[PDB]
Amino acid sequence: GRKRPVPKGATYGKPVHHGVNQLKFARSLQSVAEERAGRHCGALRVLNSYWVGEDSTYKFFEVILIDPFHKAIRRNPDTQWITKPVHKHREMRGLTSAGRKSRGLGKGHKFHHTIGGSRRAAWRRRNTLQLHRYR
Amino acid sequence: SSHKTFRIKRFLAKKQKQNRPIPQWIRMKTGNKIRYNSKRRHWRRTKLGL
Amino acid sequence: APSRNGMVLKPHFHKDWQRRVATWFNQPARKIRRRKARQAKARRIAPRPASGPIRPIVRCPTVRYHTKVRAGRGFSLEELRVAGIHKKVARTIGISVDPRRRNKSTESLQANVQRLKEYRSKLILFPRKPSAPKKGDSSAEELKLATQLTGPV
Amino acid sequence: QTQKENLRKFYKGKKYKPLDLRPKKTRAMRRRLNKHEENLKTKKQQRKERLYPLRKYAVKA
Amino acid sequence: AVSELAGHQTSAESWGTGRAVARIPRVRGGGTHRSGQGAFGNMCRGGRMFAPTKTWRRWHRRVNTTQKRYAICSALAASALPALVMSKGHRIEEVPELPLVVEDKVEGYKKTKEAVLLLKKLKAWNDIKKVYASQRMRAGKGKMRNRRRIQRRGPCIIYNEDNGIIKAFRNIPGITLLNVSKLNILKLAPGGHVGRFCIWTESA
Amino acid sequence: MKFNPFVTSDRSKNRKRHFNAPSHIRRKIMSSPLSKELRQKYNVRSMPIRKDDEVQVVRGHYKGQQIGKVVQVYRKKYVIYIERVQREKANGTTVHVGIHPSKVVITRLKLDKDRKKILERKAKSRQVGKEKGK
RNA sequence: CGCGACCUCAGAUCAGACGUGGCGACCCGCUGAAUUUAAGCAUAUUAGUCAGCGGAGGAGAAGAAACUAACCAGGAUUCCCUCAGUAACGGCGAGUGAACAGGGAAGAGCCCAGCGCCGAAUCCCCGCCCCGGGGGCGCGGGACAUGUGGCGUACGGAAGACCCGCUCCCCGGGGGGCCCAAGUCCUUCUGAUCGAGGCCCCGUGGACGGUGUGAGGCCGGUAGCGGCCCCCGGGCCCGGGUCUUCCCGGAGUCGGGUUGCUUGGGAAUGCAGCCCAAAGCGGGUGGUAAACUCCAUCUAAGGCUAAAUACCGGCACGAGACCGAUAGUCAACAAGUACCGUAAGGGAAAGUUGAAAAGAACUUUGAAGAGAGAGUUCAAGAGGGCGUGAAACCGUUAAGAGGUAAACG
RNA sequence: CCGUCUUGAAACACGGACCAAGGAGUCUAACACGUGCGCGAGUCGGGGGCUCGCACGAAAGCCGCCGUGGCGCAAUGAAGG
RNA sequence: GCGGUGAGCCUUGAAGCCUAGGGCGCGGGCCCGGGUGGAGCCGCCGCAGGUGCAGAUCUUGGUGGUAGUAGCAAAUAUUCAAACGAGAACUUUGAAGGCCGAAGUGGAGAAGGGUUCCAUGUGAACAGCAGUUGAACAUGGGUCAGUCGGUCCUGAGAGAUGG
RNA sequence: GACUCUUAGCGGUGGAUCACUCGGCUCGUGCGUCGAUGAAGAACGCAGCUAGCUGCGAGAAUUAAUGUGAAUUGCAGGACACAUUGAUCAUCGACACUUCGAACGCACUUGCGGCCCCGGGUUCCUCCCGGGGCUACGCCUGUCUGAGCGUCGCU
Ligand SMILES: [Mg+2]
Ligand SMILES: [Mg+2]
Ligand SMILES: [Mg+2]
Ligand SMILES: [Mg+2]
Ligand SMILES: [Mg+2]
Ligand SMILES: [Mg+2]
Ligand SMILES: [Mg+2]
Ligand SMILES: [Mg+2]
Ligand SMILES: [Mg+2]
Ligand SMILES: [Mg+2]
Ligand SMILES: [Mg+2]
Ligand SMILES: [Mg+2]
Ligand SMILES: [Mg+2]
Ligand SMILES: [Mg+2]
Ligand SMILES: [Mg+2]
Ligand SMILES: [Mg+2]
Ligand SMILES: [Mg+2]
Ligand SMILES: [Mg+2]
Ligand SMILES: [Mg+2]
Ligand SMILES: [Mg+2]
Ligand SMILES: [Mg+2]
Ligand SMILES: [Mg+2]
Ligand SMILES: [Mg+2]
Ligand SMILES: [Mg+2]
Ligand SMILES: [Mg+2]
Ligand SMILES: [Mg+2]
Ligand SMILES: [Mg+2]
Ligand SMILES: [Mg+2]
Ligand SMILES: [Mg+2]
Ligand SMILES: [Mg+2]
Ligand SMILES: [Mg+2]
Ligand SMILES: [Mg+2]
Ligand SMILES: [Mg+2]
Ligand SMILES: [Mg+2]
Ligand SMILES: [Mg+2]
Ligand SMILES: [Mg+2]
Ligand SMILES: [Mg+2]
Ligand SMILES: [Mg+2]
Ligand SMILES: [Mg+2]
Ligand SMILES: [Mg+2]
Ligand SMILES: [Mg+2]
Ligand SMILES: [Mg+2]
Ligand SMILES: [Mg+2]
Ligand SMILES: [Mg+2]
Ligand SMILES: [Mg+2]
Ligand SMILES: [Mg+2]
Ligand SMILES: [Mg+2]
Ligand SMILES: [Mg+2]
Ligand SMILES: [Mg+2]
Ligand SMILES: [Mg+2]
Ligand SMILES: [Mg+2]
Repeated sequence: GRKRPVPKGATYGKPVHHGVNQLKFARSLQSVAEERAGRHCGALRVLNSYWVGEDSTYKFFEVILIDPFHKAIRRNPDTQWITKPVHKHREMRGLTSAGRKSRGLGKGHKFHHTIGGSRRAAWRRRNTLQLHRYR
Repeated sequence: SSHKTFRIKRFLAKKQKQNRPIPQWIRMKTGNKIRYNSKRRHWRRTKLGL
Repeated sequence: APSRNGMVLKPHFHKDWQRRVATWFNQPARKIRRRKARQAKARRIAPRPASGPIRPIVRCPTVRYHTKVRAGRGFSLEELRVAGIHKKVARTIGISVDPRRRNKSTESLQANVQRLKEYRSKLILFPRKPSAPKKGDSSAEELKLATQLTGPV
Repeated sequence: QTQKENLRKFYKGKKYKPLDLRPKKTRAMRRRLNKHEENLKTKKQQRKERLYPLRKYAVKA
Repeated sequence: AVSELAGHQTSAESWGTGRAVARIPRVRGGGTHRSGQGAFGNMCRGGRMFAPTKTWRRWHRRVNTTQKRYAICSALAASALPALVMSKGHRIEEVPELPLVVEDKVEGYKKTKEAVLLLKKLKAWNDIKKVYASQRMRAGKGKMRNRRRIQRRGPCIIYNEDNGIIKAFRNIPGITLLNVSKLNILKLAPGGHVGRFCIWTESA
Repeated sequence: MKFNPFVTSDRSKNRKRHFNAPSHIRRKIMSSPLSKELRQKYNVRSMPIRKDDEVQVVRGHYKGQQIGKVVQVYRKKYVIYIERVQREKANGTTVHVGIHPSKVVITRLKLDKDRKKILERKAKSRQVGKEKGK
């Protein structure tokens, strides 16, 4: 889990927020792996990742990267989409397969939280006040 | 002080070259609206940033 | 405080609302901007009918609305098979296939086959090379009636 | 200007140029795909476009 | 609307009551005239105004369609009466007939010379000279706000189709041109008062 | 009225584009009418004033029929100096009184290759206008 | 006991490339309060909000059903109107609170892995040779059988026969410049007039601005589907229908338990940790936990995608029943300036001579500042912080009065 | 000797030396009733769309059972109904 | 302030301001005369507000009374003559009389200041009297290194890389 | 007669009112563009007389080119016959662009290198001086040089 980074366990105010120990992080351990490979290799593009064994202490993932400037990749349609600038650091905007699952996307009644395209997009729309011209 | 670095001596050189009156021929330009150097510094009253 | 008589109101304004207010003062601006993109698209597709493909007849899906009928997303593959036109030529003709729509009944199957055949007799198909008509249409048919259709097909 | 124009002529068509001779436009614009691999299309995509081209039709009223 | 940040982009705190000054908030720091002088209130120099004008005031009003159509009919019927048209101040003492109907050759006019000559023959030209007499400056702060010149309203030409009739007038001061299929209460009753003098074409 | 939505009508924006206007735009703003002889000898109505034109004043205190040579075009103040529009100051010395070139009238032009070709250009564009009188 | 394959792994100022920082209005991912409200307060609320951290684009995200439904069925996403202050949550208090159908805007669909067949049919690099990357060579290197390319993806697909139909497809308006109608007519005002009379002229132009007041006609412009000028916008190649024989799918994932946050989600809506941990007529969903059984529905654990949508930042424009110099931005001006503070940071005041400098020559008293004459100007009762120039307050002249402080009815 | 709070102010209660200028029941939403108007068992386009080329005009007009929908025309029961 | 309207008003003088001038209205207020002023303004019918001030230890700006008052009193001290000068209690030169009294009121530095250094000129402001003086104002000038310091070294400590 | 009080005229002090407005604010539209090819930012510099603002980079209140067609202007200066072919302003596509800064040899309230090429004193010899070029981290493809009681083969 995620220990809350507060000195000596003293969060301040309101005992619903007194939690330090049993707290959990919102993204998964696989998604934390894809971020750490993408921050180190900034010139590459994170494609996807998988699981190769745990431990009690550690957990190991192999992360598939793509160099977007090699001409075995820029000269291949159906993989040259990742050379577009809108796919830079796509593990940090949370949209590889591992980080996508923490966002609550999906179709149906189980996924009404993200029915604009994210949780913040839905929340923004149902909390603006539409003041038309002819109220 | 007498012991100073080079980039402080050059900082003090800029601040005493702009510590100067306005030229008298400036006042005769068309659309003047300026009459004295309003940002003139004195060593005894207003100290420098440095 | 409640004063004497009236509703127990619960107004939803406890949540810093005036930071998020969508005014509508660009409303006549965007009715003009949308309308200038209808007029611009309709002259890009110059005899093609200004509104997109033909849409099927679709029965509305609940007990409140099943007496009325509307236009759907597209024609099912079973309607395309028995009207006898391929599912990959049909978008090039303006028919709009919908591949995930089932046909549970027969007379709603037949009403869209009848719609498809009546469309196919009605559209005018120009040849690829205008200097050499292969199978499309007669050149007299393409002259006095080659106008763009307005509104839905 | 005479010196720089001679160098532009010297590297007219060599494989690699100095960085101050090759064009400046914008850092982001130098990263985009050039005009040949922008319009490369696969064989599965270019078989679909000869078999099923967009037709020119009209619908009479 | 006034700016959302106006009067609040200062750091200011009240001082309390040990000091013998009022308990209004005061600008902090030192060294300038601004320091320790009042802030944030509507009574403070350079403060926020009271109830700052928001942009979501209800600017627009809707009127029922039957009520808008009945303002038109009441405005057209008031302009067939010579008393109500003259009380609106128009110079129709030599106009041959109300409602004044001219024939559809007028709709294909091109030049302003033949346009003015039409209004002189129909004796509707003294009404244009009351517009030229009334051209003066507006009084007030409108002159800084692009509303410098004011003038009288003149006649209202009402046509069926444009074949040149808009370009032919368009330049005579105080001439409103209405298409008959799209009539407007803001132009057939200026100021809210009935009885604008209207000139009709025969097809309209 | 103005129908172009791209040219403005705003009083404070038209004054701003007039008072600090660049000096080749000030040259067009500092134009002047031609005389009645020169409007029909040429076909041009008005022409931007030049260093050595001859001109006469039609408004103000120095109004009269004396012909004066332009002696300086002071585009910084939108004003021109003519040889005999003078007054003497307290010293006894004499200064020129600047007057705005919209209040003078060019009685002869100072011609050269550039002022010919822009004087045939302003004559051609009227002839395209006078054939549209149909 | 060396030589050589490969595998793992090092070092280079190796040959060629790429990332880092900024901005951040809007966008995505995290992290995440407390004022406050509950008339106290601890759950709730404030609020998935401020602040904090990361990452983008001209939009972004989302997206072609592991969907909605239960009907005579709809059919990717996004946005609008409505559903609706409703179902539901809630010290069931305060408060909170969606979705589906319906109507619109826009509309577009696709690709792998796998399974298989095709003599790896594939890609990068280098060298030479022909066009301004193309094309062609190399007993040239290398990647790659630990799997590149073609065909092909759930809407089925393939291979065979059989019937039928043919001649393909792709690639090599905008910007800028200069111009275009008509009174300085007569008379009279004025310091000057763009005024006031009179006689008009242009009008597809009577918008606005400048000009010594107030201008369609003096000047720039304005109007015009007005003009002229310059500049930019070889490759590749069968398809369909029937029939037989075959081929069919993503795992420490689903799912279950439990803990924590979250949600309208209520015997658990989503997300995460940890433990357990799959199946193949299976799996998911079918808003009350469970067993049983019919039925419907979709195909999760891989990927791409325009439009409709957002925009307090940027570049560039246009407008206003807005403000008019203590107002409007803090800033109409040498303003984030002077100044203050070690620093983080805080942060002003200040517009107007006149049409034109014509900015007072000269004389005279004084050491000078300052005066007196003289002069400019329509005006110095406009003299360089100078338009107008109020009051508080002060000097002076004039008039009236004065030992219960003035003032007042 | 005025403003103020107060049972009670000339007060030995508080604030006020003087003058100018600024200075405080606003706007949005939701209700309730009262009043004016239009239509009337209906009513309303509010969203969208259509209309010489956008001075005014970001206005105005039009749609058709685009009337989808809101409210109203039927109540009661926790619910089957 | 906006839509209308007064063939409204105005350089033959608008607004504004002033007024022992004339009046009107119960009043809110208004009209007229006069003076000053120098370019715009107002009436009716509607429309819209950031719409009326004596107060808030109200905000900002100005100004009084107090008041020519408190004051210009810590560390013993001045005087005569001359010079320059419009002008001398305060400048300079001389003469006297004195004080710091070598742990200085002396002679040099480190921090810190930043041109104050040095000439000449001014005589408005500033130096809380005054100045012919100045650390003020103006105009010029001035800091020279193989050996004197920095630079180099490590100290308490600070700090990347591998992890 | 002073003083004080009241009122007016005139004179001050003061800067309200009024008129003005190259400024804001608000709404809308169209675009929607930074950077290792050195950005944003900062420093110092640059004019005949020049402090600030503004513009600019040792080519420094700008060079070229193109359009424009006689100025700029506070003073001076000398220009430019305007075709022996161009003043000025605008545009801007050519060229230039000091130091710091992601900031790039290492370091920084300071300073010291290393490598290669060129020049000068040398008269290849590499000591001195000047000049030029390179010398950051991460990472990809490829190359070269390796390492292993890793897996093996042939000896
Ligand atoms: Mg709580
Ligand atoms: Mg999961
Ligand atoms: Mg000091
Ligand atoms: Mg549509
Ligand atoms: Mg393929
Ligand atoms: Mg006024
Ligand atoms: Mg970044
Ligand atoms: Mg409470
Ligand atoms: Mg309370
Ligand atoms: Mg409390
Ligand atoms: Mg919450
Ligand atoms: Mg934040
Ligand atoms: Mg996207
Ligand atoms: Mg849906
Ligand atoms: Mg309701
Ligand atoms: Mg909530
Ligand atoms: Mg394969
Ligand atoms: Mg003209
Ligand atoms: Mg004018
Ligand atoms: Mg005009
Ligand atoms: Mg909650
Ligand atoms: Mg159930
Ligand atoms: Mg996507
Ligand atoms: Mg001011
Ligand atoms: Mg002021
Ligand atoms: Mg201000
Ligand atoms: Mg004022
Ligand atoms: Mg006067
Ligand atoms: Mg005056
Ligand atoms: Mg004035
Ligand atoms: Mg003044
Ligand atoms: Mg004036
Ligand atoms: Mg004055
Ligand atoms: Mg007396
Ligand atoms: Mg009491
Ligand atoms: Mg009392
Ligand atoms: Mg008592
Ligand atoms: Mg009290
Ligand atoms: Mg008191
Ligand atoms: Mg007031
Ligand atoms: Mg009612
Ligand atoms: Mg107002
Ligand atoms: Mg007051
Ligand atoms: Mg005394
Ligand atoms: Mg002693
Ligand atoms: Mg000493
Ligand atoms: Mg000493
Ligand atoms: Mg003194
Ligand atoms: Mg000295
Ligand atoms: Mg007096
Ligand atoms: Mg003033």
